[PDB]
Amino acid sequence: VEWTDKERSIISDIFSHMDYDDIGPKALSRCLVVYPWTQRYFSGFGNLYNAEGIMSNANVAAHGIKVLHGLDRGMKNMDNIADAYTDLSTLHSEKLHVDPDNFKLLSDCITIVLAAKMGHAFTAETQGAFQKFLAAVVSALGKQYH
Amino acid sequence: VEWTDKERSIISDIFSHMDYDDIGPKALSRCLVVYPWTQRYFSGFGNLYNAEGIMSNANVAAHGIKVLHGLDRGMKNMDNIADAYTDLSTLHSEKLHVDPDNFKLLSDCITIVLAAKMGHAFTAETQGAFQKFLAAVVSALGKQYH
Amino acid sequence: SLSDKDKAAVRALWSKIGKSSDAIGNDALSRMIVVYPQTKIYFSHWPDVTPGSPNIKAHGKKVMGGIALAVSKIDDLKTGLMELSEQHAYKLRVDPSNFKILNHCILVVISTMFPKEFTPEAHVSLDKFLSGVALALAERYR
Amino acid sequence: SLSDKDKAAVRALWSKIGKSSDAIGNDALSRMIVVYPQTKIYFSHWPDVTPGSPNIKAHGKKVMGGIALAVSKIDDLKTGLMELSEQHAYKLRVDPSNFKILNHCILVVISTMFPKEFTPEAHVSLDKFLSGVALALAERYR
Ligand code: HEM
Ligand code: HEM
Ligand code: HEM
Ligand code: HEM
Repeated sequence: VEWTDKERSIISDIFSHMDYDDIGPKALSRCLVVYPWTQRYFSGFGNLYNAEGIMSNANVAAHGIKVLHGLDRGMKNMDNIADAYTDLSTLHSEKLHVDPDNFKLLSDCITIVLAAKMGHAFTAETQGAFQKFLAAVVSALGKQYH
Repeated sequence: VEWTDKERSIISDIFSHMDYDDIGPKALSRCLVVYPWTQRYFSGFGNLYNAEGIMSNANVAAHGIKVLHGLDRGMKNMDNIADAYTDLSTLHSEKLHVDPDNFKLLSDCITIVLAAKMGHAFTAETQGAFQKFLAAVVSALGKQYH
Repeated sequence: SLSDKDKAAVRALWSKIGKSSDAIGNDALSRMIVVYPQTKIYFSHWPDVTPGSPNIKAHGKKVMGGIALAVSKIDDLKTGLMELSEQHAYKLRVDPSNFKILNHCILVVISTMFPKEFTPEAHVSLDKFLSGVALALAERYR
Repeated sequence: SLSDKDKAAVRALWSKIGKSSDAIGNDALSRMIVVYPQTKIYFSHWPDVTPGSPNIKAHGKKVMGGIALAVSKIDDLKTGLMELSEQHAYKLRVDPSNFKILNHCILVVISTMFPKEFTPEAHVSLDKFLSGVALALAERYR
C-alpha cells in the first residue's frame, strides 16, 4: 500500500483517541450477534445463549480487546502491514480455518461501533482512510493460503 | 505463493494442452450469459442481444482469447505473479473500475469450461492446483487499490 | 426472510429516524462515492460528484424514498421493488456488489446519527432487511 | 427467484443426470475437501476424509438426495429445506460461505460428466436454483 501523509495522520489520530476497553468488546459482541455463525469459531467461551449473554460475557470482552491490540500493530507498521501479520494470518487461515469473508464482517462491525463513538467526527474522509487501513489488514490476514 | 514441483507440472501440462481459441471464447461467453451484469463493462462489443448473440459474437471471442493469453503470462512467471500483473491490475481496478468480485466469477467460468473439455482427466488434485493458480492471478488483479 | 419481530423492529426504527432521512441519504451517498471510488462511474454524468454537491443531496432524498417504500412494502419486497430492480439491474446494469456497499454506508450513517437507537438487536433486523432489499433489487438481472 | 422457464430447465436437466447422482455427490464432496481444505474441519470426526473414502461416498449419496428434494420442492425452497437449514445453520453452525463452495464443485462435477447437456442456458438456471438452495439453507441462522 502507498499511504499519503494525510492518511497517516488520520489513522494515527483515530487510534490515539480510541478506548480499546470500549470499542473491542462492542465490535466483537455485535459481530457475534449480527452474524451468529461466527460464534462457531470460538471454542470455550461459555454461556453464549441470547444477545444479552454475549453482550456482557467477559470472555468475549477480553477477546474484543485482543483484536484491537492486533490492529494496533499494523498501525505502528503501515509500510509493512503484510509481514507483521504472518503469525496471525497463519493461525487464522490454517489453524482456525476461519473463512476470509469473516474478517470482512468483523471489520465492518468495528467501523460501525467506531462511527457511533465518534459521531460527526467520523467523516467520509476519515472513513475512507480507516477503510483503506482495514482492507490492508484484512488482506494481510488471509494472505497465507489460497 | 509457495508452489510445489507437483503443482508446477500440473499447471504446465494444463496450459500446454489447452486450445485458447476454444476455451477463451466459451469461458467469456458463458460468463456474460450466467452473470449478465458483467456485459456492462464491455463498451463497444455490438449486438449482445440474447444468448446465441453472445455465443457467436466474434468480438467476445476475440476477447476470450486475450484473457487466456493474459493467464499464460502468470503461468510463465509463477514466483512473481503479483508483479507481472501490475499493468492489468491497474487497467482493471482503476481505469475500468471492475469490481474485484467479478474476476472470481470469470475464473469460475474458465474452470467449468476447462472441466467440460478435460472430462475425467480434470481430477480433484488437478482442480486443486489450477484453483490455487487462479486465486493467485485473481489476487494479483485486484492488488492495486483498496 | 424477515420474522414479524424483524418487521416490527424495522418499522419502529424507521419510525424513530425517518425524520432525518434527507440527511441520511445525502450522507450515505457522499460516503459511498468517497470511500468506494469504483462507484463514481455510475454518476459521472453529473457536473459535481463530491459530498457538498447539489446533485448528491437531491438523489439521496430519492434513495431514502426507495427505502421508505421498502419499509411500507416489507411483506413482499420482490414485488414492491420490481420497478427499481428493472431500472438498476436491467437499464443501468448496476453491478450488484455495489448494493452491499450502499447498505453498509447507510448503517454507518445511522450509527453516526442514532447511536443510542442503533442497538445490536436493531442492527440484526435492519441488516436482514437491507439484504432483502439488495436481493429484491437483483431480481431482474437474470 | 426462479421463473417457470428456470424450473423446467432444472427439472429437465435433473431428469437427464439424476441417474448418476451417487457418483456426482461423491465426486463433488471429494473435490470440496481437497480443493478447499478449510471445509475438512466439518468432517474431522470421520476416520477417512480422502476422496476414496467410504464415508464420503455414503454422505455424497445423502447430499444429492437433499438436492433431489430441492428439485421436487422447487416452488417453495424455504419450506422444503427448513429441516436441513435447522441442521446446518442451527446445530452444525456451518459457515454459509461454504454453501457457495459446494455448489461450485457440483457444477464442476456436472460439467465433467455431462458437457453436452451442461449448456450455458442450463447453467444460468441451475446456478439460480443452487443459489436459491444456499439461501434456503441459510434461513435459520438469524
Ligand atoms: C479481522 C480482524 C482480526 C484481527 C486483527 C484478529 C486478531 C486476533 C488476535 C490478536 C487474537 C489473539 C490470540 C492470541 O494472542 O494468540 C485472535 C484470536 C482469535 N481470533 Fe481473530 N482477529 C480478527 C478477525 C477474526 C475473525 C473474523 C474471526 C472469526 C471467528 C476470528 C477468530 C479468532 C479465533 C478463533 C481466535 C483464537 C482465540 C483462542 O485462542 O481461543 N478472528 N485474533
Ligand atoms: C479474471 C481474470 C482476467 C484476466 C487475466 C483479464 C485479462 C485481460 C486482458 C489480457 C485484456 C486485454 C486488453 C489489452 O490488451 O489492453 C483485458 C481486457 C479487459 N477486461 Fe479483463 N481480465 C480478467 C477478468 C476480467 C473481468 C472479470 C472483467 C469484467 C468485466 C474484465 C473486463 C475487461 C475489460 C472491460 C477489458 C478492456 C477491453 C477493451 O479495451 O475494450 N476482465 N482483460
Ligand atoms: C439501497 C439500494 C438502492 C436504492 C434504494 C436505490 C434507489 C434509487 C432510486 C429511488 C432512484 C431514482 C429512480 C428514478 O429517478 O427513476 C435511483 C436511481 C439511480 N441509482 Fe439507485 N438505489 C440503490 C442502489 C444503487 C447503487 C448501489 C447504485 C450504484 C453504485 C445505484 C445507482 C443509481 C443511478 C446511477 C441512478 C440514476 C440517477 C441519475 O440518472 O441521475 N443505485 N436509485
Ligand atoms: C448443497 C448444499 C448442501 C446440501 C444439500 C446438504 C445436505 C446434507 C444432508 C442431506 C445431510 C444429512 C443430514 C442428516 O444426516 O440428518 C447433511 C449433513 C451434513 N452436512 Fe450438509 N449439505 C449441504 C452443504 C454443506 C456444507 C457446505 C457443509 C460444510 C462444509 C455441510 C456439512 C455437513 C455436515 C458436517 C453434515 C453431517 C454429517 C455427519 O455428521 O457425518 N453441508 N448435509
